[PDB]
Amino acid sequence: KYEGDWVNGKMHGHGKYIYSDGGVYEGDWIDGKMHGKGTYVFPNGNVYEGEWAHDMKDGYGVLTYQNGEKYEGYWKQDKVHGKGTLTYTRGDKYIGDWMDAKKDGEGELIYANGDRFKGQWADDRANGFGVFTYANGNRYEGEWTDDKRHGRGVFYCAEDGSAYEGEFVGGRKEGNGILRLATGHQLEGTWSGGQLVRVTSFVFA
Amino acid sequence: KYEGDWVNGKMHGHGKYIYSDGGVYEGDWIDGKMHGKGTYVFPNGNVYEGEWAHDMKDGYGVLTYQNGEKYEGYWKQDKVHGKGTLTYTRGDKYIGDWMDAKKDGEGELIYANGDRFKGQWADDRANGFGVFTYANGNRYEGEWTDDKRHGRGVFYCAEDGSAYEGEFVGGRKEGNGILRLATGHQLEGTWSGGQLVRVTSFVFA
Ligand SMILES: [Zn+2]
Repeated sequence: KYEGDWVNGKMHGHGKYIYSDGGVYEGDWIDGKMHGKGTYVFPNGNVYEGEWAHDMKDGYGVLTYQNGEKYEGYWKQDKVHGKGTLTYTRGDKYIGDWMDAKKDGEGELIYANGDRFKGQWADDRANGFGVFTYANGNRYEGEWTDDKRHGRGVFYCAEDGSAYEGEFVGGRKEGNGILRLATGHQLEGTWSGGQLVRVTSFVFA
Repeated sequence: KYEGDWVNGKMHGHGKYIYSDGGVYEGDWIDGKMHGKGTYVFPNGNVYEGEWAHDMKDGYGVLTYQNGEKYEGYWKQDKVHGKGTLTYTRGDKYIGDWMDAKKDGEGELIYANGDRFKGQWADDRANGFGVFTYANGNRYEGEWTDDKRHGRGVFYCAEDGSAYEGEFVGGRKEGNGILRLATGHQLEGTWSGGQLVRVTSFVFA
């Protein structure tokens, strides 16, 4: 069903269209394709209000999911792409680069609880250098692989004023590391499974 | 206004009463006083459903506040008193002893975020020995004054597997303390404002 403007033999102008699956589009048409600005209500409850080109979401658009989520940002050919903000169901926001619907490039994750992250992303996960700052003041800085602390990094416990500098495997302190205390002293040791299992030396300030 | 049972010259039996301030009571009456079981709707929106003696809340009763809170437990002469559970607006529960509407005696505070406390209370605040366990695994054990860590105590950081044993002032590590690490080594030092400001010695396992 179509209720709107016709030009030549195509839908062209403004009009509402009801799709075979039950979706509904109201907005701009050009040569029989969704093109310009219009809103689209999906059978699953998702709603898109934004810009279309050649029957696809393209340009700036807002997708209010029914599962509570909400994306505001840029699209190319029906996939989020470029700069955009995802507000998760429970308040957390991602703000940064997207590629083919995946977080890829540079981005922030601002959590509701006060925590905050900024770093490199790839394949929808933290991959590369990034800083995680907790609300209490704890902070990680270093390499990430697959959303986990992984590689060379520094973790600072704001409670004790101390900092670990060493390797991380799968989000856990692993191997030979340095433990710097607030007073400047260091402890060289070996970590396994994120736990200090052997102290080898005590270095002075 | 009263709508209910009369015996002799007093309200006696079951009946509804509307008070000059707008409160409403439906329930049991004995010799013209609220006595037995009945619910009372307050002008401010608070509702009490429970037990009364001699015109006062006395026995077991539930007070659903309008500000979201909710007390389930025991009353004596219109004040919470004895064992009772307070569910705070945002999920936190106190479960333990009350005296004259104040937390006093032994009690738990089960927080929504996973944290948990149990210890001695006085004048509505933690006073005496008590253990605080955080969701991550951090743990305090020792003395409390006025809802704050205060006196001799032990604080364990589950991240670093380390533990501070020393004095606390106003919830902050203060003075000469011992810093025990997971491997058994200790660091004797001085803390000021919760921060390690001088390391005096390094003790072996
Ligand atoms: Zn720590």
